Amino acid sequence: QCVNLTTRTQLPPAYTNSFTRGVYYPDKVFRSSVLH
Amino acid sequence: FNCYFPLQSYGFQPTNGVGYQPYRVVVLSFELLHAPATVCGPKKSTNLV
Ligand SMILES: *[C@@H]1O[C@H](CO)[C@@H](O)[C@H](O)[C@H]1NC(C)=O
Repeated sequence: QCVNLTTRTQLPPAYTNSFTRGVYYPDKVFRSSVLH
Repeated sequence: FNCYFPLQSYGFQPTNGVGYQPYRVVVLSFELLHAPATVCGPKKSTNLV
């Protein structure tokens, strides 16, 4: 439960960049062959 | 000083005037076209043409 991992070692908060990530269908409304 | 207890109670007595008579208020909320509606009245569906 509250037991710490022994060999676990902390790491600094490194950062990474994403390319197309974060794109999704806004809602149940469908569109095709258009630019909205 | 500068300290007040915010929690208070509404006085309810059956002999109080209409101003103090408690009114149960149910606020009806809804969302429009944000999802398929699963709540619809008993309106019988018809055939498709
Ligand atoms: C791990 O050790 C820290 C420091 O003693 C403690 O605060 C924490 O509750 C322990 N448990 C975990 C898994 O973090």
